[PDB]
Formats: sequence, structure tokens, C-alpha cells
Amino acid sequence: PTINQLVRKGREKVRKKSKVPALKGAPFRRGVCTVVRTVTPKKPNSALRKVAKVRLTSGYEVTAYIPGEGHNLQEHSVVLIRGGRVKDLPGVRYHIVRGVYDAAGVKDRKKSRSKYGTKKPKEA
Amino acid sequence: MLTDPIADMLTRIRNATRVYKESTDVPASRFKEEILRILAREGFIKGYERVDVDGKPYLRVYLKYGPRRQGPDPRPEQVIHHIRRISKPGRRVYVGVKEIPRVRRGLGIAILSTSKGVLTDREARKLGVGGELICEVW
RNA sequence: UGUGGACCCGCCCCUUGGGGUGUGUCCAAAGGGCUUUGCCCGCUUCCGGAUGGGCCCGCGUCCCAUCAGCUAGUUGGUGGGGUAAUGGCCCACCAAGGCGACGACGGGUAGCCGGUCUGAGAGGAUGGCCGGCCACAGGGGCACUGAGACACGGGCCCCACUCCUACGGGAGGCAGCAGUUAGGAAUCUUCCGCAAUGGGCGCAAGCCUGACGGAGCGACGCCGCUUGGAGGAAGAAGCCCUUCGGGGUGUAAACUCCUGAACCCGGGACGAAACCCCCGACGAGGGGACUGACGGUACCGGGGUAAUAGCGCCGGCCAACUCCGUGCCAGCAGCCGCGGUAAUACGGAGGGCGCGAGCGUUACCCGGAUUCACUGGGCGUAAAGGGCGUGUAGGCGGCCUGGGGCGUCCCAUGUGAAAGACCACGGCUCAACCGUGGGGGAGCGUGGGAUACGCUCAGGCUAGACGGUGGGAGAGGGUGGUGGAAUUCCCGGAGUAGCGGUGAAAUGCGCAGAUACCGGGAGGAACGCCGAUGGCGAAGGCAGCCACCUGGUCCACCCGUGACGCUGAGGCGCGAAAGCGUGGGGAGCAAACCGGAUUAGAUACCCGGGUAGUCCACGCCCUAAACGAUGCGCGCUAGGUCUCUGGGUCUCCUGGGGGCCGAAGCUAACGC
RNA sequence: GGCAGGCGCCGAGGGUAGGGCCCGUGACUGGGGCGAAGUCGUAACAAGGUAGCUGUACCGGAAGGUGCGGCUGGAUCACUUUCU
Ligand SMILES: NC[C@@H]1O[C@H](O[C@H]2[C@@H](O)[C@H](O[C@@H]3[C@@H](O)[C@H](N)C[C@H](N)[C@H]3O[C@H]3O[C@H](CO)[C@@H](O)[C@H](O)[C@H]3N)O[C@@H]2CO)[C@H](N)[C@@H](O)[C@@H]1O
Ligand SMILES: [Mg+2]
Ligand SMILES: [Mg+2]
Ligand SMILES: [Mg+2]
Ligand SMILES: [Mg+2]
Ligand SMILES: [Mg+2]
Ligand SMILES: [Mg+2]
Ligand SMILES: [Mg+2]
Ligand SMILES: [Mg+2]
Ligand SMILES: [Mg+2]
Ligand SMILES: [Mg+2]
Ligand SMILES: [Mg+2]
Ligand SMILES: [Mg+2]
Ligand SMILES: [Mg+2]
Ligand SMILES: [Mg+2]
Ligand SMILES: [Mg+2]
Ligand SMILES: [Mg+2]
Ligand SMILES: [Mg+2]
Ligand SMILES: [Mg+2]
Ligand SMILES: [Mg+2]
Ligand SMILES: [Mg+2]
Ligand SMILES: [Mg+2]
Ligand SMILES: [Mg+2]
Ligand SMILES: [Mg+2]
Ligand SMILES: [Mg+2]
Ligand SMILES: [Mg+2]
Ligand SMILES: [Mg+2]
Ligand SMILES: [Mg+2]
Ligand SMILES: [Mg+2]
Ligand SMILES: [Mg+2]
Ligand SMILES: [Mg+2]
Ligand SMILES: [Mg+2]
Ligand SMILES: [Mg+2]
Ligand SMILES: [Mg+2]
Ligand SMILES: [Mg+2]
Ligand SMILES: [Mg+2]
Ligand SMILES: [Mg+2]
Ligand SMILES: [Mg+2]
Ligand SMILES: [Mg+2]
Ligand SMILES: [Mg+2]
Ligand SMILES: [Mg+2]
Ligand SMILES: [Mg+2]
Ligand SMILES: [Mg+2]
Ligand SMILES: [Mg+2]
Ligand SMILES: [Mg+2]
Ligand SMILES: [Mg+2]
Ligand SMILES: [Mg+2]
Ligand SMILES: [Mg+2]
Ligand SMILES: [Mg+2]
Ligand SMILES: [Mg+2]
Ligand SMILES: [Mg+2]
Ligand SMILES: [Mg+2]
Ligand SMILES: [Mg+2]
Ligand SMILES: [Mg+2]
Ligand SMILES: [Mg+2]
Ligand SMILES: [Mg+2]
Ligand SMILES: [Mg+2]
Ligand SMILES: [Mg+2]
Ligand SMILES: [Mg+2]
Ligand SMILES: [Mg+2]
Ligand SMILES: [Mg+2]
Ligand SMILES: [Mg+2]
Ligand SMILES: [Mg+2]
Ligand SMILES: [Mg+2]
Ligand SMILES: [Mg+2]
Ligand SMILES: [Mg+2]
Ligand SMILES: [Mg+2]
Ligand SMILES: [Mg+2]
Ligand SMILES: [Mg+2]
Ligand SMILES: [Mg+2]
Ligand SMILES: [Mg+2]
Ligand SMILES: [Mg+2]
Ligand SMILES: [Mg+2]
Ligand SMILES: [Mg+2]
Ligand SMILES: [Mg+2]
Ligand SMILES: [Mg+2]
Ligand SMILES: [Mg+2]
Ligand SMILES: [Mg+2]
Ligand SMILES: [Mg+2]
Ligand SMILES: [Mg+2]
Ligand SMILES: [Mg+2]
Ligand SMILES: [Mg+2]
Ligand SMILES: [Mg+2]
Ligand SMILES: [Mg+2]
Ligand SMILES: [Mg+2]
Ligand SMILES: [Mg+2]
Ligand SMILES: [Mg+2]
Ligand SMILES: [Mg+2]
Ligand SMILES: [Mg+2]
Ligand SMILES: [Mg+2]
Repeated sequence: PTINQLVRKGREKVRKKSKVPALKGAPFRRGVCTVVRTVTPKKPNSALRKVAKVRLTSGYEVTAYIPGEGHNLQEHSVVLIRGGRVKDLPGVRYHIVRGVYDAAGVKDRKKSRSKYGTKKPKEA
Repeated sequence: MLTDPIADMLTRIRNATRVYKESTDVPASRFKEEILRILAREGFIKGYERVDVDGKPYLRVYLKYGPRRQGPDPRPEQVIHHIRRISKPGRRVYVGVKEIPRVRRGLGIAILSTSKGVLTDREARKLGVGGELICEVW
């Protein structure tokens, strides 16, 4: 546009849309499970995915995913969530942190333990 | 009515050179004249002249190119590879003596009008003046 | 008492209420202590200084125009009130003003800054420690005291909340230090000390100080440091591969020797020398005494133990591959993607890669992203040219001369606190951290200077633009009138068995005589050939002929004016078709609809009917593949050729317009 | 002459009549977006088997059809047969 045009209007700074309204900005938010469900994935992937409709301290009812071999969540499990797209399940935008509150660390895991929150197994 | 006559001249030139004319008429004005004087000094044009195409005054500018080359496409190298208006109407561009451009590490000029006259980048640096950055040529 | 000062009036200089001056009036004071006539601490008035402040102004300071109008103390004036002081700060009377597209008013969000993070920069983001300013102290008002407050730990009142209550009435305010509770993903001790530095009062002794100096807690961050060092096999065992020969972990381990975190023992700080007291004079100077929370810590010395390693990753991006297990499951996944029985992508294992007292995750900011492009992008077909005009504000503006010097440039100067940032030397054994010094800095103020460009004012010019005179082509627009061909209908004639329609048919029309043919009449709509490869128009769009009324345009002459120009937010007007209103009209055609066919079905394509509409007037509507999908204007950059329309010396030159091919060049290509 | 006291203005907030704005809740209802292998057809891409798109107007289970006008971003010297 002309210089004079850029003088009359201007350029226009952009705006970031949060891929995670975990309100408060916060890195995590606590909630209570209201549904532990199973979800069919998409496009070219079939399986049975673990998911939990979670009612957040932020006054938000959002569906969060339950990573790991298997879980232990029930329709009153208090749970801590953390943001993360599950590519396959569309509309699932946060993960449940595993090892915090009612959700228990993945049992008998040896590899990537901090994700899945399971303590160093003992040895002597 | 030409909106910017300095730029119409910088262009007329650029268009002529690009098809290797001999020379070219730009309508006359002291200022345009004042500029070409510099182009000559620094060797971008052979010369200029005050011809008179039908009643009204022009400046015949005579162009200078390279020698013929060998290969497909002989067309000689331009002496004026590049010549661009820096300050245009409705966006004037003034620089202080501290921020006068170093054009192509100096294998090229920048022409600026100052209160001490139309000068090159090195000319204004000595004299210690800034002005209105008119064009770079290199 | 009047050094002096305040006030009214007059004069003087000054120039806003600054400084002098003459009458008149008005205004002072506090005592205390002594190593008591002579000093110490106080008091009064005035002038000056230092510090600290009030007020006023230029410029700067986020998002929404899906907020466009706003204002009545509003805007100004006179007089008064008020204040330390200006002021609609407040008040009375008068005038009718003030602000807004350069964004008023409203709505949203927000303490601002020095700085911080990022970035090559220009920029973007932020205002958390520290420092500066501001505002606030449960919410709302208000004044009093005072140099200062409208006053966090002062007062009054109303409100909400808690607690006491003898029912009337009271008491509170941690956004001070700790601490509790609530909320939350999440954020510390109800610690030591006034030793230092700083503050208040005091002549001092001193007193007060949750300022402050320290310690405590938390890998929250930065820096430093350890978990050892040298030797040590053709190379244990276990675990893992394998082509069954071997290969790997691996000098790793064991083991040999050496050093000696931890831990013990002894010495033990710096920060502190002033206030005070003595001599000298209560001054300069010299002499002496007191005092350490941190802390028996830091640092030194002697003794001395081989003494924590995790975390993530290994399909590509991206450093690192092998076995087993699982079978579109279980699961992974930042994006691409892995898993459907041989998975280097899932889970384990061996091995490997990267960091390491940390390693990952999530969240957020800048970066890469020239992905809001000032630097530094685009719009023929990728997203993007407004449907077209007319024109307002605004932006932009040919040639020559002169004045000013607003922009612009230059010199000198003031400002740009500290911290932080840069560089050097230095202190802690290093660094983190800290000290001293140096350097740089945008911006704004003031004095001086330059005038090429831009602005401005004053002349001049003719090359832009406009006009005169003379010619020209055109479906450019409006109103009236008129011509023939055809369709349908009516009247007459002649004539008889079908016509019509389709792939084929059938609805349909025809003995009330159709179709075909001749003659006459009515009406409505469109204008064949010419006619396109053409013309006109800003676009939509314009086609029989005649006349009238009008618009644009092009050529020649080189006559007039003298930059009168370009673009154009908003405004205004125009704007295919369909659609709407009122009235008229209605041949043909025809959404809807009614039938006939076709089909698996047929709300369709095909056939026979048929209303709105298509037509006219007036008034709306305002859209489009409103297309060249290409804004308008001006300048420059080979040519060939076809065509429409002017002019001149007319084989050829020279304009305006419409096509094609092509130079340079441009383009992602196509193409231009 | 002062003080107490009295009256008045201003005045926090409260009340009543009417407005404008923002948030919550909401019986009903509108369409949207996602989700390997449900149903109807077959509108579009080849002349998509009626060239397509288009503004508008009516109609239709559904894509869609038709009217009017526009566009080429339409194939070629001569036909009607859904799906995967
Ligand atoms: N997202 C689809 C959008 O919605 C419509 O499409 C929606 C429906 O029409 C469509 O239905 C299809 C159906 O056509 C098709 N013949 C069968 C198919 N199973 C269906 O698919 C749907 O349903 C199944 C479960 O029943 C899901 O597994 C599947 O994800 C979903 N697409 O599924 C879509 C919703 O996912 C619009 N027509 C379409 O233009 C548009 O893209
Ligand atoms: Mg993993
Ligand atoms: Mg006196
Ligand atoms: Mg005076
Ligand atoms: Mg006086
Ligand atoms: Mg006097
Ligand atoms: Mg007296
Ligand atoms: Mg005495
Ligand atoms: Mg002062
Ligand atoms: Mg008034
Ligand atoms: Mg007044
Ligand atoms: Mg008014
Ligand atoms: Mg705030
Ligand atoms: Mg950048
Ligand atoms: Mg701060
Ligand atoms: Mg409070
Ligand atoms: Mg308090
Ligand atoms: Mg208390
Ligand atoms: Mg809690
Ligand atoms: Mg102290
Ligand atoms: Mg002190
Ligand atoms: Mg070793
Ligand atoms: Mg030893
Ligand atoms: Mg030793
Ligand atoms: Mg002391
Ligand atoms: Mg003495
Ligand atoms: Mg001394
Ligand atoms: Mg060892
Ligand atoms: Mg690799
Ligand atoms: Mg399984
Ligand atoms: Mg991420
Ligand atoms: Mg396998
Ligand atoms: Mg396989
Ligand atoms: Mg693997
Ligand atoms: Mg991977
Ligand atoms: Mg950028
Ligand atoms: Mg782009
Ligand atoms: Mg487009
Ligand atoms: Mg256009
Ligand atoms: Mg358009
Ligand atoms: Mg104008
Ligand atoms: Mg000019
Ligand atoms: Mg101008
Ligand atoms: Mg001048
Ligand atoms: Mg100036
Ligand atoms: Mg500084
Ligand atoms: Mg920096
Ligand atoms: Mg050092
Ligand atoms: Mg200056
Ligand atoms: Mg000056
Ligand atoms: Mg001058
Ligand atoms: Mg003039
Ligand atoms: Mg004429
Ligand atoms: Mg005509
Ligand atoms: Mg008859
Ligand atoms: Mg019959
Ligand atoms: Mg009969
Ligand atoms: Mg007939
Ligand atoms: Mg007849
Ligand atoms: Mg009739
Ligand atoms: Mg045209
Ligand atoms: Mg057209
Ligand atoms: Mg005319
Ligand atoms: Mg003339
Ligand atoms: Mg003249
Ligand atoms: Mg215009
Ligand atoms: Mg119209
Ligand atoms: Mg119409
Ligand atoms: Mg009508
Ligand atoms: Mg009608
Ligand atoms: Mg009628
Ligand atoms: Mg029909
Ligand atoms: Mg019909
Ligand atoms: Mg009309
Ligand atoms: Mg319009
Ligand atoms: Mg051009
Ligand atoms: Mg002729
Ligand atoms: Mg031409
Ligand atoms: Mg044309
Ligand atoms: Mg080429
Ligand atoms: Mg381009
Ligand atoms: Mg090409
Ligand atoms: Mg009273
Ligand atoms: Mg089809
Ligand atoms: Mg087609
Ligand atoms: Mg309908
Ligand atoms: Mg449709
Ligand atoms: Mg229909
Ligand atoms: Mg059509
Ligand atoms: Mg398109």
C-alpha cells in the first residue's frame, strides 16, 4: 500500500489463539472426572482410546486424554491435567498427568518413567 | 504532468542503457543537470549536453557501456548496472552526515542534495554535511 | 521597642503579581542549663542559601468506528469567594460558546518509567527483583491539627463484615514483620540482633526502630565443587547379539599403588571507630576507653575415609540399531506419521546418543516468520481492483527568478540521576557476586550558521491542463412519429381427414370442418439482410426508418488563457437480469402449476397446455462470471502486420481507436 | 467580641418513576463441526452422459430442477446405460 496509506491505516499486529484454555495461563489445572470413556480414533487409525471428561477448577468441562498402558480412573477421580493434542481423537486437547492425585503411575514401567510418573524400581 | 521528474530521468536513462542506446533526451532542469554533472565525474555517463528537441530544452545524455563479450549473448556490460531513487515525493528521505550510506562498499555512489549543493556520498562526507538522499547508483 | 516586614493610595525603574520609594495603618519574642557576667541550648523578625514540593505548558503514551457525534459549569467575559499560588476550583450576573474523522463521546484493558527478554537490525514482547514517580490502606464521603495529610498502625459520618453486650450501647481493620486460614498447578521462619548502615527525639548519657544487618526454609535461579586418580587381559563372570567361527558391554570391573569429599582435632577473623572522655579553646590537631547479631561461622594448621547418579532420547526433521514381545490390539505421536504376524516408530531387553545434581514435561514471550513487509510482501489464473462515474476533505504536484528559512543539514552548548548494558583494572583462592574508572547513548531545550531539495510569499514562462476556429466517424442518451416480415386471434372464400408432435409415442387440436392455400381486419412484441473480423459508451449496456432535443470523442490551425494539474476516504448519481408497488397491456414465450411420455423411481431432461413474468409509464430494489476475473493518471522502452476513423506533399508520411505476432524485459508457469 | 446553640446551601448514601448497558440461568428451538466399513439416490470432475458456473425467482426426500439474464473458468464435423 502507499506510504500515505500506511500512514492513514497502519499495519496490523497479530493475535495468538491459545490451543489450550487451561485458563489462568497456568501450566496445570485440577479437575474431577465425570466420565471415563473410550474413544474411536480417526482417519487411518483404529483402536480404543482412553479419555476422561473432566470438570476443572477453572469452571471448564473439557475432555482430557489418559496416557499409558492402562489406568484406574472412575467417575469421581480427582485428576490433574496438562495440555497436549491427541492427534487422532479430534477435540482432545489436554493430557492427564499420570502420577498425580487419583491417577496412578503406570505399573512395571522401566523406560520413559517421568512421563507416566512411576518411581525408580529398586535393586540391591 | 510528471509526478517526479528526477525519477523520470533516472529511469529514462535506465531504460536507454538496458537496450544500449547511444544517448537520450531528458527535459531540462537545473537540478537534473546538477545531477548528471556527477554521473559524468564518476564515469557513469560519457557526458550530457543541452540540445533542443523542437523549441523546448532537453538534456541529451550520452551513455557509456562495456566492451563486447564472447559467448552466447555478446551485449556489453552496463557501466550503470543499477540506479534507483531513494527519496520520492510523499516519502522524502533525509540523512544526517553520520548516516550517509556506504554504497556497495564504495564501488558505487549515492547522490544527495545538500545546502552546499548536489554532492556524492564521499563529497558530503568531506564537507561534513547531510541532505536529502536522492538516489544510489552503482 | 520597629532592625525589619505586611496592606491601601501615589511616584520610579522594571514589565503580568519583579525591584525601589513617600505619607497612613498594622505585626515581634521564651525560657532552660551550667566547670555562672559567660558561655551552652533554645526564642523573635527580616534577607539570602540549601533541600523538598504545588501549579501551568510543548511533544510522547494500548485495543474497539460492530462507539460518530459530544457538551450546559458546558465555552468564554465581568465581579466576588477560595488558596501558599494560577485557574469555571467554586459562586452571582452576562455572552453563546467549546470539542470531533489529526477519532471527540463511549466501551474494553491497563499503574508509568529506568529497565527486562528477544531480534543482524528496524522491530516484537514485557514493567517481576532493584531505583524513580503516581495512586491506594475493609468500601464511600469529609474536614480538623500542622511546614507538610484530607493523614495505613489520627478524627468524624454512612455502608458491608467480625467480636463484646446487662438491649441502651460499644470494639476491630497485617496491601507493616512473622504467622493462620481460604483459593490455587504454586510461593518461606510466629528466627537472631540493634554490632554495622539509616531514621525520630535528646545538650549528652541514651531511648525507640519487623527500616535494617544477618540467619532459616525451598535444586527456584546463577556460579563454583564432589562421587576419585595412575596402572590393569587378546579381554573374567553375568547380561546381549551371532552366519556357532564369533562379536559387544570393556580398561569397564576385579585387583595394585597413590591422593584424601565427608569426618575429628587445635588456632581463629575482617566488618570498629566514631558518639563519649582527657589535652588544646567546646574549633584544627593529638591521646584514651567502650562496643560483633552473624559466630567458634569464614580463613589457617594438624589428623583422615575411595567415598551419591540420575534423567531424556535412538523412523525423518535430529546426535544414536539390534533381539524378543504384542497383531488397526495394547499403545505411540511436536509436525510428518507408526501398529493389519518377520515393527530400528508400540512394551521390555542389550547396545548407543545427549546433558548431568539434575534431566524431562506443561505454560507463556521474542526468534526463525521478508507470515502486517519502514527496513522488507502482495492483488490476470494462488487470498486480494471497489459494478461504474462525479466529485469533498486529504495526499501528491512542469520550467525560470527572487525573499523568507517552516521541513532538512551543520557547529557549539544544556539535559539524558543511580542501578543495569559496553570496556578496562581491582576484592572474595575462581566464578557467580561486588568495587573503582572509562566509554557510548536516541530524544528534547538554547545560541549561532547553510539553502540544494521540500514548504512559503512575490514576479515570469508554455512543454501539462483548459478554451477559440475549421472539419470528421459512431447501435452514445431522451421524446415524438412511422415501415415491413413473422406469430397468434377474428371475418370471408375455396377445400376434406387429418394436423401436430417424438428416439418412438401419447396427451392435444380437428365433421361446431382443423391442418395446407388465397383475400381482409385486430393487436402485442421484436427489428432479417447490411452485420463483424466493425462501431459507441465511465460501467451497466446500445442495432428497422425519420425528426427534434442532448452527452462524449477525434483530427487540422498553433489563435486565447497561463500549472488553472493528478488521484480521491466520505457524499452524490448511474447501475444486466430477476424481484417489489400502482396503473395499463398482453401476440409469442414461459418459473410455479396441469397433463402426456421416459425411467428401477423421474418431484427431471422430451411432448401438449399454462399463471406470474417477459412489454409500457411512474416509484422501488443495488445484485452479478457487474470479467480483460487486470483501479485511475503521466512518462519511458525494437519492430511487423490486419482493421476502424481523421489530416498532409496521399508509391508513402502523420494522428486517435480496435486485433494478432513478436525486441528487450517481466512471470511460479501459463503467459504479458 | 468570642463560645454553645439555631437555620440554610452543598453534600456520602437511600427512595420512587422511566430508560440504556454488561454477566449468569433458561423450557423450547435453529443451523454448524468432527467421528474406517449404516440409508436413499448420483449433483459435480471426461461433451460426467441435460456443457458448467453464476445473480435472482419459484418448486422438490435429497443432492437438485426450471424460468430470466450474464460468464468461458465449455467438449467436438453428428445422442439418452445407476453403482463399485
Ligand atoms: N464433515 C462432513 C460435512 O457434513 C456432511 O457430511 C456428514 C454426513 O453427511 C456423512 O455421513 C456419511 C454418509 O454419507 C456415508 N454414506 C456413510 C458414512 N458412514 C457417513 O459417515 C459418517 O458417519 C459414520 C458413522 O455412521 C462415521 O463413522 C463417519 O466418521 C461419519 N463421516 O458424515 C458426515 C459427518 O461426519 C456434509 N454433507 C459434508 O459436505 C461435510 O463435509
Ligand atoms: Mg516414548
Ligand atoms: Mg518600619
Ligand atoms: Mg507594573
Ligand atoms: Mg510596591
Ligand atoms: Mg510604605
Ligand atoms: Mg504591638
Ligand atoms: Mg540565663
Ligand atoms: Mg527552592
Ligand atoms: Mg452561564
Ligand atoms: Mg472568574
Ligand atoms: Mg451547539
Ligand atoms: Mg488494574
Ligand atoms: Mg525479523
Ligand atoms: Mg515495580
Ligand atoms: Mg483487605
Ligand atoms: Mg496495620
Ligand atoms: Mg489485631
Ligand atoms: Mg487448596
Ligand atoms: Mg542501630
Ligand atoms: Mg544510629
Ligand atoms: Mg580407572
Ligand atoms: Mg593413605
Ligand atoms: Mg594432607
Ligand atoms: Mg553507641
Ligand atoms: Mg579542656
Ligand atoms: Mg581524635
Ligand atoms: Mg572406587
Ligand atoms: Mg541419525
Ligand atoms: Mg492386546
Ligand atoms: Mg510443545
Ligand atoms: Mg516382531
Ligand atoms: Mg509388517
Ligand atoms: Mg524399537
Ligand atoms: Mg521416535
Ligand atoms: Mg516479523
Ligand atoms: Mg505474500
Ligand atoms: Mg481469486
Ligand atoms: Mg473493474
Ligand atoms: Mg467484484
Ligand atoms: Mg483536491
Ligand atoms: Mg516542485
Ligand atoms: Mg502543495
Ligand atoms: Mg530561495
Ligand atoms: Mg529551519
Ligand atoms: Mg545511567
Ligand atoms: Mg540490549
Ligand atoms: Mg580477581
Ligand atoms: Mg540540540
Ligand atoms: Mg537553533
Ligand atoms: Mg538566501
Ligand atoms: Mg507563479
Ligand atoms: Mg469544432
Ligand atoms: Mg444511436
Ligand atoms: Mg375460415
Ligand atoms: Mg377427440
Ligand atoms: Mg357432418
Ligand atoms: Mg393456422
Ligand atoms: Mg391470413
Ligand atoms: Mg388482443
Ligand atoms: Mg471500449
Ligand atoms: Mg458486455
Ligand atoms: Mg456533439
Ligand atoms: Mg499560442
Ligand atoms: Mg502571456
Ligand atoms: Mg476523479
Ligand atoms: Mg437495476
Ligand atoms: Mg427488469
Ligand atoms: Mg410489475
Ligand atoms: Mg401488473
Ligand atoms: Mg390485467
Ligand atoms: Mg413445456
Ligand atoms: Mg406454449
Ligand atoms: Mg423502472
Ligand atoms: Mg453498489
Ligand atoms: Mg503507462
Ligand atoms: Mg483517403
Ligand atoms: Mg494502434
Ligand atoms: Mg470496443
Ligand atoms: Mg524473450
Ligand atoms: Mg509481478
Ligand atoms: Mg517464458
Ligand atoms: Mg454553628
Ligand atoms: Mg452425474
Ligand atoms: Mg464440463
Ligand atoms: Mg420452498
Ligand atoms: Mg445449487
Ligand atoms: Mg419444476
Ligand atoms: Mg441459462
Ligand atoms: Mg477460482
